[PDB]
Amino acid sequence: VNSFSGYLKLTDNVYIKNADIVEEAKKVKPTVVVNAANVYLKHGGGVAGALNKATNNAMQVESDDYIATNGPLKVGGSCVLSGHNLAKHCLHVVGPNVNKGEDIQLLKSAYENFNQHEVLLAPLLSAGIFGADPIHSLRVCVDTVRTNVYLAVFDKNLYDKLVSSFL
Ligand SMILES: OC[C@@H](Nc1ncnc2[nH]ccc12)C1CCCC1
Ligand SMILES: [Cl-]
Repeated sequence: VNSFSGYLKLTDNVYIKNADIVEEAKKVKPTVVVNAANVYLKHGGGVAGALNKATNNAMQVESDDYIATNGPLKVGGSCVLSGHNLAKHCLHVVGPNVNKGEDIQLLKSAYENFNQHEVLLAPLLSAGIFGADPIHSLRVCVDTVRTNVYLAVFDKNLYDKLVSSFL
């Protein structure tokens, strides 16, 4: 039993809700919140910009030190950093950005990072400003993640479309 509330159950392990991931994280304070990161951990917009703003830029400060030490992530890769005031940990995961010409096949690799954590609050990877089809991202999530994932879909119209089209 966990403290996530109001989610629709899609499969044994995948759950979904129309919600602002920032507001959800502040309420639940989950062990792991997933950020829709880029390889430079530059949290400018989308989920990343919103999560970073909610940390008063502490996420960005921590991320800049991470990059200065380690260099950029790989597309499809991840790193674990602090969750600041939002969660215990933030799993920064880089899905492919179609608006950069990156290989959508890497979306499965990106979701595989979730399997290293028993429970996560997450957005749909590569959706929104990363330019992939959210219906496809949900299919990849369900077919790749085996741990317990609570998906927050900001857009209500998109949320309704994902449920009604879910196979
Ligand atoms: O990952 C892309 C995802 N974006 C967010 N998800 C959850 N919370 C969010 N807060 C700010 C942006 C954001 C899109 C939202 C509708 C479909 C995918
Ligand atoms: Cl977005």
